Formats: sequence, structure tokens, C-alpha cells
Amino acid sequence: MWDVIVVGGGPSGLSAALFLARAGLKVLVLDGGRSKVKGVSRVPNYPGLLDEPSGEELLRRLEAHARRYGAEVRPGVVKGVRDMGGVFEVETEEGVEKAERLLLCTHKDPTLPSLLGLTRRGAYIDTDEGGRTSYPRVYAAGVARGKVPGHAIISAGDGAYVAVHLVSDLRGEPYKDHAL
Ligand SMILES: Cc1cc2nc3c(=O)[nH]c(=O)nc-3n(C[C@H](O)[C@H](O)[C@H](O)COP(=O)(O)OP(=O)(O)OC[C@H]3O[C@@H](n4cnc5c(N)ncnc54)[C@H](O)[C@@H]3O)c2cc1C
Repeated sequence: MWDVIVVGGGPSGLSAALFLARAGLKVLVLDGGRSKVKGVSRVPNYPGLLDEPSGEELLRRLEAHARRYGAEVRPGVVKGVRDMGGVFEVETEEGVEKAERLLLCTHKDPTLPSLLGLTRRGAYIDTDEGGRTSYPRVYAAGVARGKVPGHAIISAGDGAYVAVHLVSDLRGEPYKDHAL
């Protein structure tokens, strides 16, 4: 079982996983390997990354960062999602995984949003300021919820933003992941 299952392992999904894991949650990221940044030979505008790595390298570092604090990042394509009342069942080609909350960081792909009958805002998933969709316990972040035009740093920032508010809901208090 999982506290949260993040669908999509691009900047928003991996950033979300990092914050969720650091909050001590059991988080699993299922990614289909079609991040829009994967083919970039050199990302020159991710504030702070002065070596300007390729999109492929950036993804590797983001996955490492999330795994570093407990997140599990696995390749997989979600094709089914069933609400079983209290737990969501997510299905890939490899099998089924269960989570109480789902966070969609699926970029522009309307597949899963349509499966859940999520309310839309134009071509994107409709959400409140914090990323909560029209479906209870289902969240969205990054390009998936309209943070466009899409850029790596913007999606990463939103993934963390939504994750922080997801954690805040669970702890009933404004959650901050700060360090000395
Ligand atoms: C040619 C090109 C060049 C670019 N150059 C830059 C640049 O220099 N700087 C910059 O900041 N941005 C750049 N971008 C844009 C940037 O890559 C995106 O804004 C960013 O990747 C968006 O992050 P995201 O997390 O929202 O989605 P994405 O990174 O697109 O990730 C979505 C992920 O979810 C997965 N997914 C979707 N559906 C499922 C499913 N059902 N099951 C499992 N996994 C699923 C996908 O396979 C994918 O890995 C470029 C884009 C392109 C196309």
C-alpha cells in the first residue's frame, strides 16, 4: 500500500515525490518515460543548476533526489484507476498498486483525467489554488493543471507546492520542510 501514488515522473512528479517522502510518507512514482524534457541536450534555465545538464541528466538527478529521502520511482504506464472507497487502485502492465491519495503530474495527457471524470479548465485539470481536483483525494500539479507555458522549473515548483499542501491537509497545520 501507499500513502500517495504520483503518476508522472517528470519535474513536477519527482519534485512532489521528494517533498512527500521528506514528509515521511510512503510515496511511489509510476512513470511512462515520456517527459517533455528528456530530449533536451542542455537545460540552461533551471535556476541554480549552473552546469546546465541535459534533460536526461536532470531527470536522473531529480529521481536520485526523491529516492534519497525514501521515495520509490518506478517505470510503468498507468492504464487503469479504480476508486475502491478509501483506497485507489492503480493498474499498469506489471500489476496493481494501492494508495489513499493520487497526484497526477501527467503533463497534457487527458487519459487519466478522463477516467476519473475530473472537472476540466480548458484543456487542463481544474484545481483550487493548492492543486486539489474535483475528485476528493485526487491532486494535480505542473502542466497537468494549467501551469503553462510549461517549463521545468515551473513544474518542479508546482509539484512541491501541491505536495506541501497535501501534507498540510494530513497534519492539519501549515507544513514547512525547512532546515537549520
Ligand atoms: C523540445 C523541447 C525543449 C524544451 N526545453 C526546455 C528548456 O530548455 N527549459 C525548460 O524549463 N523547459 C523546457 N521544455 C519544457 C519542459 O520539458 C516541460 O515544461 C516540463 O518537462 C514539464 O514537466 P511536467 O512534470 O509537468 O511534465 P513532463 O516532464 O512532460 O512529465 C510527464 C510525465 O508523466 C508521464 N505519464 C503521463 N501519463 C502517464 C501514465 N498514464 N502513466 C505513467 N506515466 C505517465 C510521462 O510519461 C512523463 O514522463 C522543453 C520541451 C520540449 C518539447
